[PDB]
Amino acid sequence: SRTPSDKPVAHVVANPQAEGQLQWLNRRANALLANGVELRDNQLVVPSEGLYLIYSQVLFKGQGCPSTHVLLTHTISRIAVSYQTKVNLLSAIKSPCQRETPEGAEAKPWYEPIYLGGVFQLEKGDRLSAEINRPDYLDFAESGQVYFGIIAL
Amino acid sequence: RTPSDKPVAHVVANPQAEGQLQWLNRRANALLANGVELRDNQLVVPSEGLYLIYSQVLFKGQGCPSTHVLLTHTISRIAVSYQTKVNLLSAIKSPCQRETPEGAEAKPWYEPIYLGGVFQLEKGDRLSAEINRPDYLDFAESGQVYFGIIAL
Amino acid sequence: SSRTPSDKPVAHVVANPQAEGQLQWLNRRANALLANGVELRDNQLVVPSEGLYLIYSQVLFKGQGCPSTHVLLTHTISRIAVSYQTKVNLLSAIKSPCQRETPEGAEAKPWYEPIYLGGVFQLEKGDRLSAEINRPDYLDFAESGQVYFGIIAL
Amino acid sequence: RSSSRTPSDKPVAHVVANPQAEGQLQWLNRRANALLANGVELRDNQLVVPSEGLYLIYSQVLFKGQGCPSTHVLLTHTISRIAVSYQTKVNLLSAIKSPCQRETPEGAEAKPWYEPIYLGGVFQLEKGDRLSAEINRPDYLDFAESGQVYFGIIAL
Amino acid sequence: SSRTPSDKPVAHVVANPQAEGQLQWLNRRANALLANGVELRDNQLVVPSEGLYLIYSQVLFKGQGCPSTHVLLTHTISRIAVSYQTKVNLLSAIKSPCQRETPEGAEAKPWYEPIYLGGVFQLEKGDRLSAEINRPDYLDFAESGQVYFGIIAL
Amino acid sequence: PSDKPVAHVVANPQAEGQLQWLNRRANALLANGVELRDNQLVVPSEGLYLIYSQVLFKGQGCPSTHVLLTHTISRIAVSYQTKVNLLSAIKSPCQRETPEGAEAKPWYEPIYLGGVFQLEKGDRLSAEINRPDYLDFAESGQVYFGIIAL
Amino acid sequence: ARVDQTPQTITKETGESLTINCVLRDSHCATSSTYWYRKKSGSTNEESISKGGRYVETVNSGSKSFSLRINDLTVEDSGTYRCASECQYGLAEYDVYGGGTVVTVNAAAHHH
Amino acid sequence: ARVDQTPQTITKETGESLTINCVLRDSHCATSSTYWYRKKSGSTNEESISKGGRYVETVNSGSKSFSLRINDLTVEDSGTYRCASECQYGLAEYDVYGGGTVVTVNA
Amino acid sequence: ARVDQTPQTITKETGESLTINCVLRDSHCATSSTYWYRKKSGSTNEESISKGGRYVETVNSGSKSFSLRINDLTVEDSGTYRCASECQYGLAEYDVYGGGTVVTVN
Amino acid sequence: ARVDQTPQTITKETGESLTINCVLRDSHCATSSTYWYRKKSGSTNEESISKGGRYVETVNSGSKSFSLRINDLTVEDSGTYRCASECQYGLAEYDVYGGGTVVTVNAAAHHH
Amino acid sequence: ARVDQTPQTITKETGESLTINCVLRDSHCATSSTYWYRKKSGSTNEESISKGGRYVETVNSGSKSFSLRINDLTVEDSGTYRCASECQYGLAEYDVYGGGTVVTVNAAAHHH
Ligand SMILES: [Cl-]
Repeated sequence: SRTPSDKPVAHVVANPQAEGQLQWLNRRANALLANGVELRDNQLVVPSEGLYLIYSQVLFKGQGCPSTHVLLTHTISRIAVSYQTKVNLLSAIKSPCQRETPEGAEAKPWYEPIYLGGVFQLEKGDRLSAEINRPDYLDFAESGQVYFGIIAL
Repeated sequence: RTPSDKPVAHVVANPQAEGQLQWLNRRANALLANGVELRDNQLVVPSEGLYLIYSQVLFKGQGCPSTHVLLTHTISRIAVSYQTKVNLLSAIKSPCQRETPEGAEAKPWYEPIYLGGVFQLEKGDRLSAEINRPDYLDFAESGQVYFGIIAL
Repeated sequence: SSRTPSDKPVAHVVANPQAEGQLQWLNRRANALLANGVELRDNQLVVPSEGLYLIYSQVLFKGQGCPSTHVLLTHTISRIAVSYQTKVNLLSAIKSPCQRETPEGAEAKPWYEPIYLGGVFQLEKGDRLSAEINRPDYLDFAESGQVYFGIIAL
Repeated sequence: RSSSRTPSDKPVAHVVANPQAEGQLQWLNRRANALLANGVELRDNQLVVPSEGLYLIYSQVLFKGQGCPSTHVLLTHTISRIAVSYQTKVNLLSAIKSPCQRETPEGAEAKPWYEPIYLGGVFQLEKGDRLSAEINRPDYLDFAESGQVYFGIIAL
Repeated sequence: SSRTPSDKPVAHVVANPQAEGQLQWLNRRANALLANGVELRDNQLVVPSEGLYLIYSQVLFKGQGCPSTHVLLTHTISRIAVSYQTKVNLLSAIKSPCQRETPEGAEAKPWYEPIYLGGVFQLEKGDRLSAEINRPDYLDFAESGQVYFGIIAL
Repeated sequence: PSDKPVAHVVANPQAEGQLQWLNRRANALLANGVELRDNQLVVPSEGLYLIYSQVLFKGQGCPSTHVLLTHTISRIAVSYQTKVNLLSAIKSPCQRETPEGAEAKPWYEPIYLGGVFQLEKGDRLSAEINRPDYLDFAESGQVYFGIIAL
Repeated sequence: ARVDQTPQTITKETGESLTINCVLRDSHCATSSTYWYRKKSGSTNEESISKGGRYVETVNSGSKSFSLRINDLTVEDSGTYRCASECQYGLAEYDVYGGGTVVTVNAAAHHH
Repeated sequence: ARVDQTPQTITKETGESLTINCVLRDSHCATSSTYWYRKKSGSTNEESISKGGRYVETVNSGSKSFSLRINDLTVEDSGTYRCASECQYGLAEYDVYGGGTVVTVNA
Repeated sequence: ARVDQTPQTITKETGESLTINCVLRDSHCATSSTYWYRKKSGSTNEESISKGGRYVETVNSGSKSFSLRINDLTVEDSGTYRCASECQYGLAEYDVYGGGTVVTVN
Repeated sequence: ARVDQTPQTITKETGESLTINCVLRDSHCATSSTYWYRKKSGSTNEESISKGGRYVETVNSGSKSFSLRINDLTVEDSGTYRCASECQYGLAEYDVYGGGTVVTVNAAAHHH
Repeated sequence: ARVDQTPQTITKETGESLTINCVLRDSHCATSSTYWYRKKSGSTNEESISKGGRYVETVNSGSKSFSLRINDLTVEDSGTYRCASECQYGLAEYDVYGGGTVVTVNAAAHHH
């Protein structure tokens, strides 16, 4: 360690060895978590009140979606000390299969990424969480395909 | 209790805005302070410096017609130095590959677009986040469509 | 005219429109920046000083018809550091633009796919960042700010 | 303290330029003596035809500048159509005008030039066609008074 | 004698050529119309029924040489309504025929500049439309249908 | 199924120094009885029509004296078989200052005419200009001509 | 759930008095900058209810709840009533809303 | 015309009450859909004045007039206040505005 | 871009076969009323290419594309070839063209 | 439209002088560092035209316009010509371009 | 004539802001040594306007013109205002002047 550098910061990436779950990690190469940011239950805990930049990306992969009725979601939520209800700050939905379902052929690997980012005023003790409804379609194979992070502006 | 900061803005789509994109600031988890004004659906930069501009839109439709809709989303800039609307960020997305479902109707599709970048803005510059088809907006749930700038 | 000085390492490079089958990054164009020490060498950004940076890039893919079998669109920002001289992926995304529908006696139709990547990272002096795509033949830089790549020292 | 029992018609629109739109051409409909009714919708500064049929398209713009410091300035005004059958911008009506033919106000100034441009024609439009009236130099617009810049269609 | 009936409020009036320096609207000339209720009062058209109308007018200005630099020719169609008793412009145009010049050493330079106006509007009963110009001393109503003004109920 | 006679003809761009009207072009109409005979539109039914035409003039310099650009829509009727002007306009493009041994300055001047008239069966309308050497048919919809029975 | 309007469905008689209570759950909103809005049955216009006379408002800042007692009820007072509050913390300023429907019946006016 | 603000320039002291009157001249605009907007002196953030508390709105349908009483004037209640109305006749629907400046001096 | 002729400039050898493809983008144009025209190098007169024998035309209505394969190539064939189609929707009847030049050496 | 090259298509004969004019619309670009590029018909080289002799460059800062007069025109001077200018405000430095093509025919050389 | 003041006579009201512009005609005078002078109505001494606060000075180097915007107008700022500039070529040093008069009217006059 040479130069100090500061601000609450976090850039966590999904655990590749979790398969059917999205577990956030910080001890893996180009990942960061320092200066007060806590990771409790896959939740980032704000250490100080101020303006933050919140972002997250998720990559979905399925092997030839046979079901027209497929819905993929990705949302970053906030539970604050002032108002103790989970509300979505950033949200996105994506329909991966436009009915087109493989009939007389073989599998069709589809990939769908979703990216979210925004600036918010957060308070001390706020709990941020990035979650998806289909954690069985997670593709954490490669490296920077799924992540979640904040930086104090 | 905690002191303010720097020019910032995070505006959200109006949920009760019938088929149109009106940006709002006086709603939960939204900001517009430290000089940034929202004029006629436009953000006005109050001071010279480097800003980070971003916006997301969620498009939803209840079926794939034959028209072949093209979804566009661009953040453009009108500067005091060059009084022409020029695009800073843009993206295009075609939602329908389907050969118009003739028996399996409805089937709601969802398509998002996210834009973000760093730019140098001048005093009085007007940024505008716009889309070509404001009739496919999904401003139903919170924070699905938004637009913001922050002075870095 | 002159108002405020401004500072910190920043870069926002945009693809060259007069380039064919290539993603060549340019800095000497209207709303593009490359100042405060950031160097653009071999289609690569060279970090001039250690700190926390914000990295982002967008790519727009377009084709006028659906091709055969499955084509995969890739977009990754990589980093080769002085500390570890091997290129590792910081951000990645894959996207399938053509879902079956291999045109066999049917009309072609232009598809568009954007891909965006962004995150905060700690970079050192002399690190070489590069944003690249696997199929530079589907690039749609026919309009402005549709493909770009940038960093800013926070 | 009055009464009204007035009827209606067929797709029509007559929109007027925004006066408080700094150096830009924003089309408005919620202003006196302006129309946008019977299905014609205004999206992204574009009119969307609500039904297929025979239409009359017209538009005027007024250009004003406060001096001629360039014998090489071009003012153009075009009504273009991007159609559902052919998703390409094609010109329906166009006109070009050179506002400054002289050798620039080299001595005294305050010579405001005014040059108007008018377009009109009948066309066959389909449902979902998007019509757009545009100019090349939106910095010379004279929207100071009323009914100086306008754009409209009417279903014949 | 007459032939097929035809209807709708209609008007196409032409300037009086024998009026020297003024704009008098006439209907008793070959290709001019004024029928089905449209009244021309004090050089003003009175709408006979509520509905949508098409308004148009052309004025041709001619001068023999340019005297003033600050010469502005205007042409407007105005409306004073029963609901709002103030004359407001529906269509307007301004034109400067002379860019400085002011011929000192020359032999007179006759200029011709026309102005055309048109639009569709909703009019009420008793509204008065009026076509007016600021300088009726430059009117060129010589050869033919060079100056005219009309409405038609669409 | 749209009735009422209509016509909207546009100039031929590959026509050497002449104003030839075309109807089998992208955004052009000639239907419900209006025929284009000898470069003239023939009205098929008696009634009220809206007549319009625009011409765009372009030149690469101001030659000697003044050029008068005229644009006129004429009507020759079965009742009175002489060509008479329904709409006319004149414009002088050159404000003197002929190029004094220097370089050119391309001028553009368009002219538009429009109005409502009563036409009878067999009337022949023609939109015409005096200098077909200044026609700018380079782009589309810069010179056109049409009627519609309202 | 960010202000809680309690009386959802009410059916009262002409000549009565309904009191509607709203409770703040966001600790940044104040009971001082409160507003009330009604939407009369059959119309799509949200009108601004006035502070005075027949519409009396009782506020208690301790529990962060405010109420609105309405007297002399007729049959034209059937509509959707919402409550509002002005919140302010850091650089943030926002407002909150609720929801609730009213139905009023009549007394028939017995004729001898 | 098109709505007429009567008190054009007023100058009152902190702690008082000014009334602004607007009169309809268009018989298609209604005294029912009236709106108010304020612009604080030296700032172009024209906001929508809310009807309640210090801002009371009186409507009289007979004379086609609406007014806006402002109570407890402060030194920050100095600006430019405009009124608005929604008009609708046949196929046309539009809105109209006025103009008039307020300056409050503090004691 | 209403009809899209694909092989813009081709340079072939005597005795081969060039295929020129045109795809309709105006959904009002029909693959049934297709025409071909040639401009022989040095002459400025167009002519109607005949469908038969050495000029074979393949049309596919599904893909809205038609092509013209010319076999047994000689040196008198160097010229600019255009394709055409007759479109008809409502009250409109028009035609569309393209462009593409061929050079054959011996 | 960030500098506007005005004579788009010009057609001169061997032995002439064509003027190409560009006017700046970006208030950040300066008339001091101007460059010209010509691309000879059929090749994609866009070599840089030099300021001197047959290529005379006239600059006027008042109207923010520059031109490039080419005299003694031959048939080897036919190509697409672009103008350029160097812009710089805060941390940004860029350049701007235009467009315009020339076609030159000969004089037929009447042989006695 | 060297130096041309554009606003000759102005009559603004108390509480407003006037800008007076001057244009240089001699190519020996510089927009760098510009000065402004006011002469209060009723007195003879011409005072030197200090650029700061209410007196802001703008410059445009392309056309060699400078202006002077005066904000927060009072009624005691009525007078004859002149602009000045310092010219210097070879063995010569001189200055140039203009002219332009101001009348500012006040308020009250509440006609009862
Ligand atoms: Cl009536």
